[PDB]
Amino acid sequence: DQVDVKDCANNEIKKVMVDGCHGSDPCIIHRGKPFTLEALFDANQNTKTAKIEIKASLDGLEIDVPGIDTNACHFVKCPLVKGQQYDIKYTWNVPKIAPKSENVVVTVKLIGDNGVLACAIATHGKIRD
Repeated sequence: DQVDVKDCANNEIKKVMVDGCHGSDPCIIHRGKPFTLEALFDANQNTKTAKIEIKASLDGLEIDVPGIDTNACHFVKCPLVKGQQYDIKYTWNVPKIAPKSENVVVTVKLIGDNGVLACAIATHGKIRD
């Protein structure tokens, strides 16, 4: 299933779904399931450059993206422009993790040179429900 995250790509994403978490509202998530927020997109701009701003903190899966890739190329391709397809993502091998995480923050965004290619924000979140 998917959620109601505040996606913000150009306007052509092919699929945006998180396995448990809830979008829009304070993404509450579940424990015991592989929570994996998704948000594919199809390069529709025109720039061989690629940036990024992903930042997801999980209960034992603190995924962060501090200027890691040189240009959003460590995960996908670097040149997005309107001649490439994507399939980024962010899974989470989920054991049990108990209820409520020490804290959560799901953010994201892909930026080329014409306009933010993709984007998705959950705004905080509290595992449990």
